[PDB]
Amino acid sequence: AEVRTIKVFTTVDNINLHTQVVDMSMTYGQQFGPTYLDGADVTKIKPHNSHEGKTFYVLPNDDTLRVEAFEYYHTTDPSFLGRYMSALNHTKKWKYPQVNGLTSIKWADNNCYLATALLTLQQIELKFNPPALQDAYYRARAGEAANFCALILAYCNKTVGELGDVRETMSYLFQHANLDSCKRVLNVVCKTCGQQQTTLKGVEAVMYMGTLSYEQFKKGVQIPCTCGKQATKYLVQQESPFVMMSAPPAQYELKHGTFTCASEYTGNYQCGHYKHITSKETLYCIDGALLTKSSEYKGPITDVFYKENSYTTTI
Ligand SMILES: COc1cc(C(=O)Nc2ccc(S(=O)(=O)N3CCCC3)cc2)cc(C2CCN(C)CC2)c1
Ligand SMILES: COc1cc(C(=O)Nc2ccc(S(=O)(=O)N3CCCC3)cc2)cc(C2CCN(C)CC2)c1
Ligand SMILES: COc1cc(C(=O)Nc2ccc(S(=O)(=O)N3CCCC3)cc2)cc(C2CCN(C)CC2)c1
Ligand SMILES: [Cl-]
Ligand SMILES: [Cl-]
Ligand code: NA
Ligand SMILES: [Zn+2]
Repeated sequence: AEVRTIKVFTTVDNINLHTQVVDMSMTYGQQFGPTYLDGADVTKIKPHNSHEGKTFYVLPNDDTLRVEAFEYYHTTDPSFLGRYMSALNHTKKWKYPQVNGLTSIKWADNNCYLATALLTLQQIELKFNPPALQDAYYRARAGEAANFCALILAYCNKTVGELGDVRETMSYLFQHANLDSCKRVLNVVCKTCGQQQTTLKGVEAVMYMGTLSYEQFKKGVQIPCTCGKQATKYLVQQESPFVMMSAPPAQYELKHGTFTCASEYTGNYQCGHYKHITSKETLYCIDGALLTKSSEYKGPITDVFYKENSYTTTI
């Protein structure tokens, strides 16, 4: 005939908390659809006295929740919260040790790519546009990176345990970063075809694929031209607080004081292991929870990050 109730809050953003009177004879699922209590799926659980006043995540299935989700995450996909909460149930059980002053991740579920990306973000000037990434990145820097890692996986449409790529991950994250004032001018000189200047803005201005060396990029890299000859491409001008230089993994020497940090990738095309190298008073190799130092480093490098502000060529 009737039922005892308690009050809970529902949310999509953990900023707007919506009061609900819940029926203790029904599951959360029967009342809200998919329901989460800090990452755990409580869809098939009934309300208990200890739930009173707690905050539960639900999917944005009305105009109020869609707008709160859009404003906080910058996403229009209602399955986003599903992917976030699913990932969060795993990432909350990972460990985030401080290693050489940075939040790292102890190895689990092929998360070596996320560890190296997390370590990279803490050493380059990058501000996120979605309030969700601002809030979770701040917590990650203080050593609580579970929410941040879960958000990265949701934004990249990757599940816990999927193999990942640092370059691919940084590329998705950069789309959600404020890079509008980033600018790159390239010149391409071909003996036959002549000169062509190109101006790039945003992500295209901070990422390059084909050489690991910022110095080589400034001096000139050879690339095929449509005449069938090789042309030379060189960086004329750079306005950005960092650049990311990427290439297929190859044996490469990293020299102390000449870069910020780098990603090493050992193994093969379809599986392998990432490590992070950082240039401090010496070269530190961070491998999840593990730390080794050396004055020199040679290894298979895929990505090198360099600090920048303003560069103009003298060529
Ligand atoms: C009582 O039954 C409901 C069901 C759902 C639902 O979204 N179901 C649903 C299942 C699987 C999936 S899923 O498999 O696609 N996946 C996406 C992420 C997590 C699960 C998505 C949605 C939602 C409601 C609420 C609708 C709004 N009012 C105000 C409150 C009730 C009631
Ligand atoms: C609480 O204040 C509101 C916020 C938004 C919103 O969509 N905000 C919002 C921000 C950034 C972004 S964004 O960063 O993802 N980006 C994508 C395209 C343009 C901006 C998207 C959405 C919408 C409303 C409603 C007020 C009354 N209703 C009937 C109409 C809308 C209220
Ligand atoms: C182990 O040997 C590797 C070789 C390559 C390669 O050349 N990939 C590759 C991608 C796009 C492009 S491209 O689309 O950007 N474009 C540029 C020139 C040709 C196509 C070019 C090359 C890539 C990998 C990665 C495989 C797994 N990830 C996690 C890390 C390393 C490993
Ligand atoms: Cl930020
Ligand atoms: Cl640097
Ligand atoms: Na940073
Ligand atoms: Zn040419």
